[PDB]
Amino acid sequence: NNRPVYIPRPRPPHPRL
Amino acid sequence: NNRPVYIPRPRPPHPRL
Amino acid sequence: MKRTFQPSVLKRNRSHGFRARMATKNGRQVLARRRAKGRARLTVSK
Amino acid sequence: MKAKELREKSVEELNTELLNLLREQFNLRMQAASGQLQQSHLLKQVRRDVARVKTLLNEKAGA
Amino acid sequence: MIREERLLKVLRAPHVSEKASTAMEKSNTIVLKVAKDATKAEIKAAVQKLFEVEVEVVNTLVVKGKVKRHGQRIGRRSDWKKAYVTLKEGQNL
RNA sequence: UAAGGUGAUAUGAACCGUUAUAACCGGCGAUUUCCGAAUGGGGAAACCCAGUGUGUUUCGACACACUAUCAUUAACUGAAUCCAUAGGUUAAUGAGGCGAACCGGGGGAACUGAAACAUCUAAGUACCCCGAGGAAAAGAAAUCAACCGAGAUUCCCCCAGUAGCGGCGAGCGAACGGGGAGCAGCCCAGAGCCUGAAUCAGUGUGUGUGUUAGUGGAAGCGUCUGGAAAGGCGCGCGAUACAGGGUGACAGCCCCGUACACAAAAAUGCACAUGCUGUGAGCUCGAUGAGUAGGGCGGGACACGUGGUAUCCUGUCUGAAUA
RNA sequence: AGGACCGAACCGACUAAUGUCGAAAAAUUAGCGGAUGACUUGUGGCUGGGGGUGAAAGGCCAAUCAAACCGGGAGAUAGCU
RNA sequence: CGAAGGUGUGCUGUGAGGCAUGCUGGAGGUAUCAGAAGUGCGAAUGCUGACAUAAGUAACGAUAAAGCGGGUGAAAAGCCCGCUCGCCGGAAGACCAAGGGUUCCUGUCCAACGUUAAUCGGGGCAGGGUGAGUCGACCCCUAAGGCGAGGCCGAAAGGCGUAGUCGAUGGGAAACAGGUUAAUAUUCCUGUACUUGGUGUUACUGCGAAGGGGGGACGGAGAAGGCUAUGUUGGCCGGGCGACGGUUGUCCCGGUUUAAGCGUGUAGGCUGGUUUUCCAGGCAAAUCCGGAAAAUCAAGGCUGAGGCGUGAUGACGAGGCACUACGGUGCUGAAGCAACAAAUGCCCUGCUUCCAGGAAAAGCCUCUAAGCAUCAGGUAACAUCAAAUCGUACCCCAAACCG
Repeated sequence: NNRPVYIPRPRPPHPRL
Repeated sequence: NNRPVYIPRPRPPHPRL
Repeated sequence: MKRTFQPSVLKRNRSHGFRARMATKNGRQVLARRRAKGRARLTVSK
Repeated sequence: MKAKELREKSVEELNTELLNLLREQFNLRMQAASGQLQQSHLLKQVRRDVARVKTLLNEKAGA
Repeated sequence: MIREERLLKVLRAPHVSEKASTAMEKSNTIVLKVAKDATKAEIKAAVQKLFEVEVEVVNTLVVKGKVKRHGQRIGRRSDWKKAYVTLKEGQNL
């Protein structure tokens, strides 16, 4: 299984998540 | 930051003739 | 207001498609120029 | 193991190639998809083995 | 002959979802992923041999990949094919 | 080569290997989906649909291979008419497409300059088309010179903005000759005598060297400041290695390298030696390129625009001599 | 029967107002013309720039047409600013 | 124990400048004398980026319209639920093609996007979702037109075109009803059907083409007749009699639905049938077509909506009942008829008229040539097998297409 996708560091105006 | 591409034709001037 | 561009997949392919370009030499030259410039989309296609 | 089957005849080497695909290749893929395959290196090992056996078949058969 | 290992390669994985579960419990059908081409005849033959079961019919469909937005780059998921394999009254898995 | 590895964004998971069949690098092989000259037919490229010939668990249905066109050659067939030819089928060989410039040939502008503009210039330039190679083209005098002589072609520097051409306007602009780079001359239009007789081309073996992985490769410590010294201060060492890069500030002596000395199982380039195959010396005698040279008319190339205009080329109409 | 009549869809665009950094790079609102025909419309073809097409306005040919667009000659030329 | 750069101050030269130093900065800088320049900017309606101005001004995109309660939430005029009001209703509703290409559904998030807020969304993130022998494409055939073996023509490129091969906007085999998912169904499920091929068996038989014929196969307008979709009313079944007067009555509300296929084949429309003989036409042939002859009967044949049966004592069905993660789920289920009106839809590629005279080819039917006739092949019946591949979500007069 591959849950981890390694989300990258986003932009200063990025989705708050 | 594209400079305006379409400039409309100038309004016809008043006839000074 | 009917604008100039009225999309149609069939007409688009038959006018600027790969097979249309290769049929005549000038279109072949067009493909050659695109390849030299290294354009990702050589022509129009799905 | 690379030269272990290099001295095998076509029939027997063809058989182990059959077994490699039937078992440890199809079954592993199902386990990985279902999520019960804790260790994934088997898929790499079996795939390379299938390639190694397959090249010997071509090298031996014909040319 | 290479029909054998072809049948060993058309199946890719089983599909798990609430629709898949509902179909299995109600219509006795199992939905599973198959190869890109995976013609119905090949899928039927593969299910017969590997699962030693009997299938009424197989009907397939192609699922187009989604366009996903990773970081500052755009990308498209690979297309794949799923088959609704229908079993008879007697089933094993 | 090797104690580290499983490419990167990019951590992890699960594993491999550590004295050699982990990984990595090089040579030679295998694999090489579909589109694309695309070549089985078609097609809206990455798709659809076939024939034939070989082999196979339920007739079911599959696997492999082949099947484009054109050119040349051969065979088998074969019309209008006997023969024949065209034509048709088969087999073999080659071609096809792409590619930055350079090269040769076939076409060929205008802006612009002349302070306008038409001859002219721009310019045989841009551009289009065809063909070929690693260079191509050109080329062994029906040439120059001057009655002294030079001995194929190409390129560079002079001669020289000279002589000339030119609405003698704008502009274009040589040759002879001199100094250099580099050097090479041969064959067919034909018979005899003598016959591998040299020089070449296509392929083996051996030698030398190069290329595709690589290996070894010298020599510095102590103190001060500082987050950390390669810096300051003191005393040393190597150098056929102070070319470079990295290392917590600027390193000959910390690391990778450099100078230097070595290495190739395998595959290849070049230079030689030695074999095979094919074409071919030398001597005697003879021949010595005809719709050509030249000419009339119309154009082009020659620096040279028809001018007193030689020379070359060509569309058209004519037409010699031959030592 | 009708290039017949009134009139919706549909096609057209005569008048006025609004709108001119507008909702819209010619529209909306209220009226208006044709509406079985020289009608209108979908799909696909053909005509390529000193040309096409034109019940003819130098109109139209991808919001550009008394000679389209793109690239090149080209850093054209400018006794002018 | 602090380079360039940056930011101040103090001095100095006639000027362009120079020098010193504080703070920041953090590792480069460079005297002197020479050499070389992309060697100095304030303007060119200069070019690029950044930031002002107007200015917290105009505007917030149809004058179809909102109000209240409850819920979730940090926060509710905008979200969800409920009760009212309003708007469209030949559309602002419901289905497709074209074109988009996940905008579909569920969970979660509110920075950016939405001309405001936002818990919401066609926004971000993750998962799920497109099921076909019958629908469409593909496929067989062809129109305009394209390409085009040879060929003809042209400085080259290339142009035109025959045989051919492509090209739907046309022709060609087959499915309907009901139910089900948060999201697909004429695809899944249930019920009941249909079509085209392959193989085998049985009983008969002459088969056989890029060849012939038939069919396919066609205009405008107009009219009438017969029907249906559909609607209204009555009957029937179920429920109600009622907060402001009256309402057991001719009262009020709801329901009264069912296909393809198969059978019968009707109104209507078209054509006179059958048998025999002969014929240089159908580029060969022909039992077919066409033509010419007689004999005999006046009738058959073709086409054909709807209706009625079957499909179906099945499905659907108001309502009621039992539990609700309180969205819904499960169970049960009466009547299901008649009359009238009526299409722009069907009979009708019909009929009657008019001049402007209204595609092609294949599938299909039929006759033969070559060739094969103890075969093969064909016909009928039965059995069995096959029907692949691609599209299938969602928008589709619009917030998803072109602007």
